[PDB]
Amino acid sequence: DPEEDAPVLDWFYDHQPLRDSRKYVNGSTYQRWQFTLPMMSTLYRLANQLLTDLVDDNYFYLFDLKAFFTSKALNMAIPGGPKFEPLVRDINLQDED
Amino acid sequence: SSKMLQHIDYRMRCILQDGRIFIGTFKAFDKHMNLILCDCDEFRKREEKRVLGLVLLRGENLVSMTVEGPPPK
Amino acid sequence: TPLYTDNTANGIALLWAPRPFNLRSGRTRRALDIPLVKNWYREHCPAGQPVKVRVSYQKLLKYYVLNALKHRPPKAQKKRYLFRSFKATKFFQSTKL
Amino acid sequence: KAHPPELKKFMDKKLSLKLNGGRHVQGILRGFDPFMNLVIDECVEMATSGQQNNIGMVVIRGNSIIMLEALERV
Amino acid sequence: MSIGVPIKVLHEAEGHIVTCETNTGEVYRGKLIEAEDNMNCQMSNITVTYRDGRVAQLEQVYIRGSKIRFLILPDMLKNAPMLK
Amino acid sequence: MDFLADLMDNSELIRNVTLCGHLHHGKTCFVDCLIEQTHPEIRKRYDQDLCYTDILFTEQERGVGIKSTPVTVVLPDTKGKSYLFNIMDTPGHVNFSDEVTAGLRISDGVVLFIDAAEGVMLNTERLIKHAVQERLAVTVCINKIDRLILELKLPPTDAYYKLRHIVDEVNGLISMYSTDENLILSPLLGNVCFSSSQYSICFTLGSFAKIYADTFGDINYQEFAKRLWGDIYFNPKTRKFTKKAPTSSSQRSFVEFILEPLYKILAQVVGDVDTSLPRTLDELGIHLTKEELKLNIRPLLRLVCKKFFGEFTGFVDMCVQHIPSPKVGAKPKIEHTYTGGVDSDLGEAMSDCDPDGPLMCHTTKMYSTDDGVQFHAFGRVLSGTIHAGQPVKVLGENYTLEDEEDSQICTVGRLWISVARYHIEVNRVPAGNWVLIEGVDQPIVKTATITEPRGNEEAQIFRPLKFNTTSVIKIAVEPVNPSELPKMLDGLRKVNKSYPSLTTKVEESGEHVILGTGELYLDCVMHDLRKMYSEIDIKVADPVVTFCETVVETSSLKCFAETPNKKNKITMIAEPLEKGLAEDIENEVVQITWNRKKLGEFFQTKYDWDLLAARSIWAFGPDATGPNILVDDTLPSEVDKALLGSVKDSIVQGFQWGTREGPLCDELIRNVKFKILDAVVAQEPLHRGGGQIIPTARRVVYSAFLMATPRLMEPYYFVEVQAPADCVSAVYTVLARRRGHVTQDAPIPGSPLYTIKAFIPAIDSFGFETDLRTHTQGQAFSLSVFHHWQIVPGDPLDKSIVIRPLEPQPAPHLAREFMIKTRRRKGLSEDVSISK
RNA sequence: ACUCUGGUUUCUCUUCAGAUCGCAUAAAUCUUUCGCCUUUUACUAAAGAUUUCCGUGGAGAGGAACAACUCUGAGUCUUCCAAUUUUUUGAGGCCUUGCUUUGGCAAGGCUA
Repeated sequence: DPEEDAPVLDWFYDHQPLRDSRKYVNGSTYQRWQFTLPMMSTLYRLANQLLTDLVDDNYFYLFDLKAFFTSKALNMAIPGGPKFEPLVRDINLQDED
Repeated sequence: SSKMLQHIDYRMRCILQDGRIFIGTFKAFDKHMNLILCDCDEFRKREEKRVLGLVLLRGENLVSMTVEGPPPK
Repeated sequence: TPLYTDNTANGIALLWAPRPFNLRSGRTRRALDIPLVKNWYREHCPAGQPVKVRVSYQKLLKYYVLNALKHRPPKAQKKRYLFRSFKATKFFQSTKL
Repeated sequence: KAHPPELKKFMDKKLSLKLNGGRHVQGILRGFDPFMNLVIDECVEMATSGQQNNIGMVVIRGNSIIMLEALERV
Repeated sequence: MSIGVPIKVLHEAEGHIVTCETNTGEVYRGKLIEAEDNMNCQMSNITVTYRDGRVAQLEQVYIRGSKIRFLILPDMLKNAPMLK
Repeated sequence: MDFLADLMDNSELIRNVTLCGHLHHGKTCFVDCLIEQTHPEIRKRYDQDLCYTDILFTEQERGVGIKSTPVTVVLPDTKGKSYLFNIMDTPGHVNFSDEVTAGLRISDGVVLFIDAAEGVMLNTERLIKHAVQERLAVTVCINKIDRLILELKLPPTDAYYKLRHIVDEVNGLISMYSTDENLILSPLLGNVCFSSSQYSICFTLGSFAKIYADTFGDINYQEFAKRLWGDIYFNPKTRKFTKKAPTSSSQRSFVEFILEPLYKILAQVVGDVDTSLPRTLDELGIHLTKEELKLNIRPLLRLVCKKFFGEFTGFVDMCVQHIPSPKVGAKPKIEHTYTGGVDSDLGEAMSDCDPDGPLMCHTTKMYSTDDGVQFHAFGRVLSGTIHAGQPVKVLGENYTLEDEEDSQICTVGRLWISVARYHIEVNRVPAGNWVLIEGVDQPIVKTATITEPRGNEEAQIFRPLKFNTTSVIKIAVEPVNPSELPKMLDGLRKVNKSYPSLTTKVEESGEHVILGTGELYLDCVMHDLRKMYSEIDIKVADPVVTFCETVVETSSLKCFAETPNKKNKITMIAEPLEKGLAEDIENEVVQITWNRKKLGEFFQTKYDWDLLAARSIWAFGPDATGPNILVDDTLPSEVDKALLGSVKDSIVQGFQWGTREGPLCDELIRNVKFKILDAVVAQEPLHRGGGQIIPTARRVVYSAFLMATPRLMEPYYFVEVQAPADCVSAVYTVLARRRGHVTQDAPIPGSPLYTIKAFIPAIDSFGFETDLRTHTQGQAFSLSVFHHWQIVPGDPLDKSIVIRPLEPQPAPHLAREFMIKTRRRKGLSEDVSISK
């Protein structure tokens, strides 16, 4: 869109979008990019499709790395979570008297 | 006004408007020449060493400062 | 100063945005190192979906958790570079094709 | 930049002023300026002769004021 | 650039027991309640040595700072942050 | 550095204040900002919070505050005087309310952190109520102001509306608990302070007016602030402050001069860094380097706000002006806390907070070092100075002026002042401070009063730490290897010291039960037990709540018991107590320390009781504040009064013991009125001894209670959930599954989130937080606090019911199950024996 | 409002890598349990130990770029205060004693 994507339309589809633009990228090595808020907002608006519109991590209450590590350690699994082999067998110790 | 920033922590002698002497470690000053002197001993006239402590001398009553000793360690 | 320019709302939106899209500047990562669907399977599986897609979700989560848990710090290295001693040797030539 | 002297603690209080030439005065404070000139109700003069001289509302230049003592409890 | 270091030490001396000498030779030792940019010192629980040697007890005192010759502050304020 | 120690000499330049608030209301972040302001070398990372003042592994990993942490720090005032502040960083979670109280007892003032977007919520209401109980000075800080700008984008007029609504609600809540009207809160009064602890914003009306003054000059910031809130408007034609708007579309003074600059300074940093930020930065005098402008939005915003608002002098002058110093604020502390009172000579000595007076410290905190084998006491010095390497006499919770057994002589080694993680060692500590004490861990158990030996032998103790909530959750704890049982036992002692409200009790069967307030509380307790104290494997039983025992009908016939001497015969009857009266005794509305006239007047007037019956009241239930009453009813025409008074005391201990351990559920008889209808006292003193009467009193109390149809009271938790609108219907179903009835569903003003308050049985409240959080995908969060005991459905004395194992029985069966299994957990008999 | 401040890019090399080297993620070897089991070679899946590989940061060294002044900052950098509160004055003159280092000092009373 010529109006919404004003800053990025010039360099959106280049091989390395802003390689020789010394303002945004340090040089030809193409590292340490510095951007501006308008172009970042434009990029976010364009990339709304690939990004989950989640504001905080409270969605991953029991569905994050810590919970999955706990499930693997406890030989059990969250319904949505993955199933692992037991961390330690404890076949005889699994069912105590 | 570096002419008395040259004199900070030097043990200075301050002759006052009544004639009293303030021998104290020159810690601070301002635009009104109010001095902060620490461990200040008053010398009056025979001479004596009435210890005071941290004297905030108002600038109105200060006549003349002069160094007594080098700054301590 | 006016209360809010046309960039104020965009910046406020950029505040609560995913990790790539909430940085004014940043470093450059290889295209290999950019999982575009990592956050896709890190969420709960949508309802009304078949069994196969769900098992795919748990399997992706299992592989991700195994990668994260068995991560080790990179070993100290003397930085010997490939493709850099080749051009030093009198056997390789550089071009652009 | 002349800030007023911080004297609402001492408003409507019985204070004994000391004035410049060894002088003394007593009365109720009624206000001030940034220059600490004080207006006084029920002013009793209290000279060093020893007999106490009431006036009433007086104004005292702040240059001449050495000290305030709030005789009343603030 | 505006306010000096000794008035900062005077503000740091509030609550402490300072002993202020005035222009008429009267020495006022007691708890400095408040102090301003000008050296107007509201102090309290004041032991007063006059020029003759008499000591009075004046429980609430406001000294005009013009008449202050000097104040002797506590040496605790030798470690105060504005004296560094 | 030495000035930090020297400032403790002056008892007025110290402020003992506790930072309390709801869960995650920026208290820890505020303390981190203060530390960064005072410590140049301490800086938070750009994305991760500083997490300072939180030293426990659980504190960092869970993210919820666990242990209240002491922070001693010197801060300059608005005028420029360096005051000394001691801060209790307290957990905001309701389950750790006890951890607040231990820091609340030794705190002169309270700083109540309230989130701007969230609202008051539950723990804030409980905190202000409880702080009103100790009559502490109250200040309010609406933290996270940025959430009204960067999250909700509310217009500044609506932002002022929200802030005023929150302030008015807090003031009304305080007026509903505190009779003294002096506790009104307003930013112009210096009570309310505004802050955003993430971006290091901390200003009151006075602080912002002083910023204006330093910007321009010759401005009276105090009088300017006194006109910077409310329906006041500003006229630039006359530069004059009026009570009416000079124009039609004018804005209020608070919006015009305070909210508006903040809104613009945030907007120019969040939206226009590269376009308009340099202009407004040079306008306000803030000079940021080229590198500093290259940071992300959040670190840059924090940096610019740090440069602009400068020091946190608003908080400092708030505490100075509204929170009394220990020297002046000791008198109410002694009046409410000390058992002997201010009337005694010791009371007068400790009210003055004299550094040269008799030594007296009040320790209410215990801290575990790395080893965990030697605890460190932490408490307030209320009189005298404690010295390192000095003999002291530590008293106990049960110590009285008679019983000297509870004391112990201990040598105090090196002692320090705890500044969060790092503590500065000091040779001595004057009065009014907060001090860590070493070498007194062994005799100190929870609350402790420390005094000097060989002097002040007429020294009592302070009142025991009273907690807002009643810990009802109970979990049995056993060792995996009984050969390692002593170690776990040792660990138990440690946790009993560490957690103020933790109650470790060994039952008859040998089960070591632990009493906790909630799920997270016990989770952290057992994590500490396994990983830090015992260092051995442990086993947990399935969680269960305690139960109380009550009656619902008058005893059918008067039940009698006799001494083994067969000469003392006591006959009693059983009745329930009136509504609210049990709550009145619970809340210390009426006390046994009242003279008979006052208590009789209360009973006869408010509750329509007979005057003679009101004068006939003997004692209260399990404790002095027990919710059960023991009332004499022997007619003077048949029973002598003076002779009965000899065994009245023994009958009192017997009744108290009977109420402590109920016949049905083995504990906690609640809301029962007992009347002694007949007394036959043996004429000789040796035939009416306590060892003879007290068991007889227990037996007669049991018979009277069991004859009347008993009931089991299960604790009902009051759970409020803050959730988006779409999740309210789901929360309704989740609460309906666990036999909970919904009371209120109020949308939070100034926010799109509802708050649903409901009552859920505590026995059915396990996993409710996790269920609700996972069922609504983290949108609905819940906190649980004990509300009130309620009659459980079912009849505990209907033996025709059969209890199916491993099955959730219906309501009419529940009571029977709830007692029978409970008996099995105590090792007791299968059924209650009416004869015994 | 000034003199000196001296660039950044890029190609290499040499060491150190603490930190998510890496907001990404492999393989092999070895050792334990394993699942298959029938011989190697592939393997099943968890733990543990190394290793190689695709990468990374910093430091130092050597080039080119290529210009170049400057950026920037050390600072004096420069364009106004006599009316109570400090720095544009209540200042100066007389009397008694203790000692006079016979110059006079100290205290008090004064007078203006």
